[PDB]
Amino acid sequence: VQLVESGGGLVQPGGSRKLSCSASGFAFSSFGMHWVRQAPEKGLEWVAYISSGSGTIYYADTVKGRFTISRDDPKNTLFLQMTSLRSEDTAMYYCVRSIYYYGSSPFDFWGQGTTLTVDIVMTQATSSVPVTPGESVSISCRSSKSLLHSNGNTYLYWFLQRPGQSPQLLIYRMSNLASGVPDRFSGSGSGTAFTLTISRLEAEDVGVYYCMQHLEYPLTFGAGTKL
Amino acid sequence: LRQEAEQLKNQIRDARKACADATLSQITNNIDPVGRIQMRTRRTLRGHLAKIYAMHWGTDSRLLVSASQDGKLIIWDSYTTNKVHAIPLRSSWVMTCAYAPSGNYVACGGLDNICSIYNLKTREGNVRVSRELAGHTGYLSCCRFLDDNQIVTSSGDTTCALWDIETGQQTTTFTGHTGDVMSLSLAPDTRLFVSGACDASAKLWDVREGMCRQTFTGHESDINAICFFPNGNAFATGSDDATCRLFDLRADQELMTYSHDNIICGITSVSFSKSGRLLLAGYDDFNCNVWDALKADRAGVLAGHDNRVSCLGVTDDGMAVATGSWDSFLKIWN
Amino acid sequence: SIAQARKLVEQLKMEANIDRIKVSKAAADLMAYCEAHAKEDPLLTPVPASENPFR
Amino acid sequence: TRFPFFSDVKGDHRLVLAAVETTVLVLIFAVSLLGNVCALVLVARRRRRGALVLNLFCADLLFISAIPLVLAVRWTEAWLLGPVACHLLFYVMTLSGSVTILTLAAVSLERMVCIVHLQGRRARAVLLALIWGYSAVAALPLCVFFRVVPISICTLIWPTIPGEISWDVSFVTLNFLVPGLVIVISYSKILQITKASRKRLTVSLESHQIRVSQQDFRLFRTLFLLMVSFFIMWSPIIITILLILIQNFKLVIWPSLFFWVVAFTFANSALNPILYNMTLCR
Amino acid sequence: GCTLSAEDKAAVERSKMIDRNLREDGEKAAREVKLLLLGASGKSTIVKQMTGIVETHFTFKDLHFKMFDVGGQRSERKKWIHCFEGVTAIIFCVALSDYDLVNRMHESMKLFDSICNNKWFTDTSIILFLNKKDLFEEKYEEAAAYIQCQFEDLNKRKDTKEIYTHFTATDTKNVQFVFDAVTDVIIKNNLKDCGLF
Ligand SMILES: CC/C=C\C/C=C\C/C=C\C/C=C\C/C=C\CCCC(=O)O
Repeated sequence: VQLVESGGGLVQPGGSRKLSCSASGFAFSSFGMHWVRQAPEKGLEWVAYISSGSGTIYYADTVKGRFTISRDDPKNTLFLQMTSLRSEDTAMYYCVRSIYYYGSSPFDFWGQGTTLTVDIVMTQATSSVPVTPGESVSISCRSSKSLLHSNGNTYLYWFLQRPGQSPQLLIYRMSNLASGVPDRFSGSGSGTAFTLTISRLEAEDVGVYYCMQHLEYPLTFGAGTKL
Repeated sequence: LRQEAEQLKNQIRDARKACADATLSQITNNIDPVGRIQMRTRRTLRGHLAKIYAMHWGTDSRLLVSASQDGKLIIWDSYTTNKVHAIPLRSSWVMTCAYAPSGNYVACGGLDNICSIYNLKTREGNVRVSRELAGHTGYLSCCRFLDDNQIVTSSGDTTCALWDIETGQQTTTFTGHTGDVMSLSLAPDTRLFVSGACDASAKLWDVREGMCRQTFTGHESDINAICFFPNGNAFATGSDDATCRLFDLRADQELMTYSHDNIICGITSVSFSKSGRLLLAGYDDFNCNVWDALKADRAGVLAGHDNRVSCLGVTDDGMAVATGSWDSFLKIWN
Repeated sequence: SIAQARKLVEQLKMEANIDRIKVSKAAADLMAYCEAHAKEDPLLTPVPASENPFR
Repeated sequence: TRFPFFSDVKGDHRLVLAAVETTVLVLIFAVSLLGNVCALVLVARRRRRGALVLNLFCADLLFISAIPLVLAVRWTEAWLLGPVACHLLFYVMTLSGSVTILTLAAVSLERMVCIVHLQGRRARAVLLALIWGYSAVAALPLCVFFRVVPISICTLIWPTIPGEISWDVSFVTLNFLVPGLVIVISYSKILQITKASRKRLTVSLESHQIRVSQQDFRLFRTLFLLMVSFFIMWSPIIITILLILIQNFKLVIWPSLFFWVVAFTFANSALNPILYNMTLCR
Repeated sequence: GCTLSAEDKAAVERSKMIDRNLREDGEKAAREVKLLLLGASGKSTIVKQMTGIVETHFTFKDLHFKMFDVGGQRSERKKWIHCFEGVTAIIFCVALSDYDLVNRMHESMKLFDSICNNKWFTDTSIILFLNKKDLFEEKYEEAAAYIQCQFEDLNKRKDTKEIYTHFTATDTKNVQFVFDAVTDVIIKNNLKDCGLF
């Protein structure tokens, strides 16, 4: 399980540039793939999505029409075609794998990231918290509307981005804990207000925390809380 | 010589007859009958293209696994009738399937004398074989997970074996049957299990000690299905002579017989309800039957299928009943 | 054959060494479980359609 | 100089003459309705359990749907009902008959193709949608020019003489000769395949071979009957169409002839359930 | 449906892809010709030219054949023989050099009566093979016709199944005869499917 990305660099405005991600170590043909970009300022922005069988394709309502996403399952490579790049497209682009069935983790693995230089509202009032190791911390974020669907699923996700590192999934569907994550982390919430609780904070818990909704496209991220 | 064996078998019958003071016919007289109960096919599960012989409910009472002769294991959602997984089998001659209590593994076996364990939760996103069990001379007919890394298998070579998944070797071997072993059922506490054979007899085994505790007779035909009562102090038996009966572990007797003159076909699968007052039996005359299990009176018929019913199963919460058949269809009744 | 016969008679004697109880007590204990668990049976007692996941 | 379709001045013994027509029409309608409902419900099951005939069993039901209007028109002189009904009454019949013939030809073609390529849903679905799509485009000349001249007799009036005859030949060829040739060729190929395979197998072997004669006779009888049944009771309507064309161009047509032929063509909707779905014991 | 979430729609798409794969595998699995091999009896000689269940694969004129040998299953046949209900044909091997010895002929006819009149193989044809011919020549045509008719008459359901008989024809005939029988069975099967019978 390793995603290697390529295609970044410096491009003049009004041009075009193609990004490619080379999957390896898993069944790429049974995973949906997203693109999530990150500006130099702290924040995340979902870009596109392609289904497992290439039958469903979505875009955010900011780059739709000028961005094209495609995959080649024989070659295990994911492509993103970008045309007419504006000055607001300077971001760090990530590739995220996604599989959707009953009980799956849709945002478990993220790519190494490539750099390029050229709706439901999720708000995070907290921006930074000074704290020492061994003290429990609570990170909370609100939602524009209720995220609890009629089937009983609350589509909220939690990610941690350590400095100089790719984002990692911690909590999916606001209750369950992702694999490979210690049981210190815990997620909770009710409809609109949600909170993330960390107990026995260690030296590896420093970073920026984002909360993401998956109720309906487009997917929207939080502002980011630094620790 | 052999005279002692005959005397011991006669005296154990004499000791058995000294405890039968009241059968399960006069004890239950003031109890109210269940009455006529109707179940409708809430969901139909399409996708199999051959005969179905085995289906197993998941622990969460939502997921379900089924096997068929097309070399396919299918995992269903059963709420939105989706297909979570599709596992292709190396051998298309499979007659049993199992689901791990933790929900991480599934097992299958059949005429190939091989029990295969598949890992359902891998980082690669696909289901792959984790361990293959070999050592049975006869074809396997039933397999049930004891824990995350312990399974028990029943084969056609008159033997039952307890395996260890980590090393892939037989930990305990159970011998003493004189016929092909057909069905297995695990106790709720996972300390004992019963085994049905083609010698018209069933016997109770001990997982820890490894030896048979007691044996039960009474049938005159090969046993096809077995299952415990929810309390673990009783079990019901299905055979080809159109008779289902209930045995008591503590009493070491036969309590009641569930038979009727109109039925002449054999029983293929049996299953209890959550409370134990509803025994469901799949017959060979294309329809399931629902029994009172305490008054020996039929109380329902599941006649949706159009071929022989081969497998049955109720959920852990008792919300639904799933049945497979030879017409490649699974129906959820509620 | 003599070893098999000895093993069989020893196994049968061990099987014959277990004590038994009255069948009436076993039947009473069997029916008590059914009487005390009839409320939580969605098949014996139909569940309200609102709480039915198989609508 | 107008041909009175479904309309004649019977007079004489009006009660008996109309009573015979009413009895024939009612009996045919009832038996066709029963046969087709019980031959469609019993093919729904077959599509329910595993896997071009449902189209036939619906087309002939659409055919007999028109019987109630014909029975009403046979009474009370000529066309008391409004012009709106006249425009579509012959359209529905000319559509259902063409769909029936095309469905028979397609069933024969698929039966032949199944045993020259031994042993998708979208292909059959679009094929059925197409047969209807052509028959509905081809039977328009009946609805469009079907005016009602003032007693008033509802007679089709065609704008031009070449237009009158061109549609006639284009509707007899591509709707009776091509389907008939297709059905004959397909069933002849089926018989050829069966006979060749059985000669090839019987080159090597015994007194039960006379029992192979019974087996072969069966198929051959069935195929011959199913071949000539398409010609016995679909040819009279074609010969009456040309006879009308002949009398429009030029010397007589019996006044009630047309109604009786319509009745014999209406017998298709009753019969096709029997000859194409005869599985049941009784 | 408008009442689904995004993940539910993705799950439905996955289920549809699974359905498509199952159909595309069943379609390829419906072009296999399923043969069950039985005997008591020269089966090795029959398979020579071309543990549980045994198999064998071979191609003849673009047809892919599966054979199954059940000699390694030392259990009663009443429990697992229904698994083979649906095979294209059943090949039966009998050796003629057993008529005068102690009698394998009676055992062979008993096995034939048990398998040809079985409640599951009612519509399954039987390809019948007389294996031994050189050895049987020693101590003719009338006797061969007698044995053939005697083995032939056990068919109780004499209408729904045919019993093709060979006289193995030392080389290459064994395959061609099976090909002719399989083609005839498939042809007569389609007429049943289409109702042309
Ligand atoms: C090939 C199908 C032929 C007819 C369809 C089946 C039954 C309906 C029967 C007759 C159609 C109704 C009226 C006759 C239509 C045209 C005849 C007069 C037109 C003409 O030939 O000049």
